[PDB]
Amino acid sequence: WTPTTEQIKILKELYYNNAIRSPTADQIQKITARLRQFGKIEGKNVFYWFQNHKARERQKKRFNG
Repeated sequence: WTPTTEQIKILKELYYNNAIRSPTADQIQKITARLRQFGKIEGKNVFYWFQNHKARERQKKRFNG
């Protein structure tokens, strides 16, 4: 799975406007339903997108990050 550009923009809006980091399972279902209007996507793709960003935040907080 690779998000479409529009899906990425929506995911970043949720991440930076709502400050979502670890959505509930109900949130993942609702987010997936909206993202599906812009292309293929499954709920686990949303779960892992937020998980991958947690790892990226940890990298940005290291000395050489």
